[PDB]
Amino acid sequence: KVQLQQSGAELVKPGASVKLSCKASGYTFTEYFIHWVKQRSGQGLEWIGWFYPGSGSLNYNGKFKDKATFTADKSSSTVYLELSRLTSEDSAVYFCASHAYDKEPYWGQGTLVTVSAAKTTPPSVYPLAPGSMVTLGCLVKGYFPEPVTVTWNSGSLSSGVHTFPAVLQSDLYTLSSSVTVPSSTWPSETVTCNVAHPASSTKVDKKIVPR
Amino acid sequence: DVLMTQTPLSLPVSLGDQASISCRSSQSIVHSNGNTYLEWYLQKPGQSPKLLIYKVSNRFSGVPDRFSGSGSGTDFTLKINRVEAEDLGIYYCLQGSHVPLTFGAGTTLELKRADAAPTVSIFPPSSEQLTSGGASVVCFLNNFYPKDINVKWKIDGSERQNGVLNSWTDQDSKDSTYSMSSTLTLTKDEYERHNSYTCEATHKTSTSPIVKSFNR
Ligand SMILES: CCCCC[C@H](O)/C=C/[C@H]1[C@H](O)CC(=O)[C@@H]1CCCCCCC(=O)O
Repeated sequence: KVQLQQSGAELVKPGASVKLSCKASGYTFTEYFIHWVKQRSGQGLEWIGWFYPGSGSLNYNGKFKDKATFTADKSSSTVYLELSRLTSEDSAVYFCASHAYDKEPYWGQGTLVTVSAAKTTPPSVYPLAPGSMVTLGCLVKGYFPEPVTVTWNSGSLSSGVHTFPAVLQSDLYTLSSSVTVPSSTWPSETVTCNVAHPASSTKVDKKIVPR
Repeated sequence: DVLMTQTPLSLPVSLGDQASISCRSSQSIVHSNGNTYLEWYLQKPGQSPKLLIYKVSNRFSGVPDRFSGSGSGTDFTLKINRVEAEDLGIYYCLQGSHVPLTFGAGTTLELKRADAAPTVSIFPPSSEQLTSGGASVVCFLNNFYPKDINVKWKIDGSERQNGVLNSWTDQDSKDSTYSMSSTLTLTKDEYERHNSYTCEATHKTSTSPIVKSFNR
């Protein structure tokens, strides 16, 4: 079976370079084309170029000519995409795809590239209390890297919960989570947001109390 | 470069519906070898794109027969015969005949439901955050439909644009609505020199914005 195994997520310092890999199996390595595709968060797909490791032939999208470099290690059935001098615009998922001439392509699962100078940082968690239903929340601010896991009441409160995708600002992530409960249950009963951050091995609670 | 124009941008459907998506190229995408390299992909959030159709009309192995592709020259169509839940996501066409290879901008297949106005809630900075010398004001615009929405911030009746960050959820698995968060972040110093904070939600359900405010 044709399979492409891409390297793990990368955290890259601004200005630095990074080399992603794509290891192929299930076919004669030197006889398929490899393409690379970029996708920024919430945006579409963009073709970077093609590479034929069996001859070293290649072609770049002009948009990437000064940014991308394709190479291969035939001895390990691996192709590489090196990205130079990273900026925020280079933060994206990068996919590799392989195909024989005139045949259907097979896609890898993608490698996430995140550009930031931050070190591992646990989130600060702040309560969002209002000044028949009531909406509460918590603000999860200044953490790195992704992901965090947000729950409410240790997971027992799962209906009416919206946890929003994080946004990177000043090299750190911020997200919010809202929960909606009957007014008859808060503040008369306890509502607590729990935030786990695997990278820092932390988990903190924040009880929502009326101001 | 060859421009791939996908229509519609968004297609609301009910499960069981017929669906049809169009992809037009700016020039012929018949390759010099005689073949036409036109592919269709479906992508879900957090996943790689999955091949549905290649060379215009050929189904990739394992793809349900409810998917079919057709077309010639510059004019291509993907059809779904009775939409299932797992078909919801973003569809892309790709031409592979002329370098640089190019994708369409995508067509989102989403579940149709009744139009719904957002539930809007505003929150002042926590005392905890202020102690740290920061001040974020948060607005939740929850459970609305359709997904298009605009938010505007006002400080003391004046429009504020800098320091605003927004985030959007995917379509809800339970009620098929969308939600949005908007956060205005100031320094504590600047926050305490103003009094009134306002977020205004404009959605197709009404020509008048939904206005939530608080006063320090
Ligand atoms: C993300 C891209 C996936 C591949 C898309 C498509 O399936 C590939 C089409 C190939 C086709 O198999 C032969 C061909 O000419 C297309 C373009 C890529 C290969 C180019 C090598 C030789 C040349 O420059 O003509």
